[PDB]
Amino acid sequence: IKELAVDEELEKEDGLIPRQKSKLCKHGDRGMCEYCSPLPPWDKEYHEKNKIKHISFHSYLKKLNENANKKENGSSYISPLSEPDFRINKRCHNGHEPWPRGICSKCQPSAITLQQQEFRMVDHVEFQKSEIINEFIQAWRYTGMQRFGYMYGSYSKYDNTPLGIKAVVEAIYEPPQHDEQDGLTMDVEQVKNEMLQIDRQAQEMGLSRIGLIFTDLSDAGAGDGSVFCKRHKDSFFLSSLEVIMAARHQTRHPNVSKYSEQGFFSSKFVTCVISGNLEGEIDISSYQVSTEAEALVTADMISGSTFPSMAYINDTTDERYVPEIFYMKSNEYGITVKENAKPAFPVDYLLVTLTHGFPNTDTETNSKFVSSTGFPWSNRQAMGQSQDYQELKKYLFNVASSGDFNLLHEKISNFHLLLYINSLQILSPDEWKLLIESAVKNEWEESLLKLVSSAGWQTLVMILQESG
Amino acid sequence: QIFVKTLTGKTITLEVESSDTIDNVKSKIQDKEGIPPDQQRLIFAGKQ
Ligand SMILES: [Zn+2]
Ligand SMILES: [Zn+2]
Repeated sequence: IKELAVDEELEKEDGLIPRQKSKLCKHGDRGMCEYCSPLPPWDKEYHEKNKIKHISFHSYLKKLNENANKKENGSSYISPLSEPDFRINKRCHNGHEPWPRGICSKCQPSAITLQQQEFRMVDHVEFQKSEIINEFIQAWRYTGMQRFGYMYGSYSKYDNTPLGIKAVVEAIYEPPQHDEQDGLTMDVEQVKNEMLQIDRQAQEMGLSRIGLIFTDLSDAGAGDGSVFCKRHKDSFFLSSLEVIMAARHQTRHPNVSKYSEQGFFSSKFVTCVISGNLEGEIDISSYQVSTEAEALVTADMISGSTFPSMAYINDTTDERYVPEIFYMKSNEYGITVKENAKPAFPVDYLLVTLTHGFPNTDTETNSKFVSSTGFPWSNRQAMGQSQDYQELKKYLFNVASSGDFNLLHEKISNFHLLLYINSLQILSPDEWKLLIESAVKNEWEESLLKLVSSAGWQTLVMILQESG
Repeated sequence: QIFVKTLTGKTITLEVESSDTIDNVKSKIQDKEGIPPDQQRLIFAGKQ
């Protein structure tokens, strides 16, 4: 099987950390005893020294390869990187062949200790431009209600975190949803039918749906104060209703891995939320879900509770056997061992954090999508920017009826403009594929003149001039 | 003109490895981790 091009590059590099000679070393200069030996990239002591709170899963893959492959014979190639299962094997390899009549300890799911995950799949989410997500908050500034979107992007290496993958996003697509002041809830059938055609155009453009965003602002008084502070240390970090939508999105998009026995493991999916800081701004934060316990129990046992920090655990009806969930908390006198014989266990424990950021404006490798970021988006029907062909006379117009190719190609690289053109499918699919590849790639000057000489682009500007 | 001989016996250990109270993890989430060089994080304003 074949993995991603980014995932195979992190596997080949060892990522060792070099050290220097010290006063504690008693050996010679041409050697190393223990104090200047090469440090492994999975040691968590070096991680918390530089305030890195997770061990960068590609290095966690290396720390399990040392346990799988040894100096001894072995002759196995097991590679035990699989999803730990809480479901019940029906055959059970014993005399209690039905679960209605019989269950023993080798098939019973053990009691969940609630230990936090030490490794994250995505180590650092990054963005492309501050003007891209400024249009997303501007949707709230016009209708006053919450929004929703899906993030399309790619992946590359990250040199800050040892053996880490960074998440790059390029554009944000919004599905048609019904907004509300308190929260939001849309139909999953019309979104999945709409997201199927966007994945078609994302393949030729080199994009993949790897993220989503949802807003939560609660403006205070619209004067000096920006927003309220809903999510803090004493309150919930992520609501339990949005854990369900984050869990189903990770199971729909698996990550291919040769080390896993099933063929897919350790999904690379980000969930970002606009919530605001403690003091005064609308700074965002992102956390992703845990694979070890939460990713498998969401198929059978997650039920909604009235508290945003916790989630209710329901009962067993003849196939849905669940084990007891335990966690430690302080009582009125001291700190005690596991107490939970009670439902509504918290879900903030099962989240691992990420580091969001925006790159510097002075230099970058590329940006690939900065045309205007002011074009009316596809499914923004709550706002007034959902126009017909009247917008195409205002937006591009083949500027001033005779456009220069340095000023014409800079507008054609928009994500939602190219996704609006092919829906009319005036051009051929072969000429459309070279149209979107010219706008997204470099050395575009020889191929842009091929587009203007084609009869399909001439019919597009002729059918636009007669219409309003 | 005689002797006294007696042996001994030991029990080594058991462990549980229980840690990570919930109040330490809630303080563990709300912090920062550092950002390379020019990876500003931004502010924003609106809703006049
Ligand atoms: Zn040494
Ligand atoms: Zn069994």
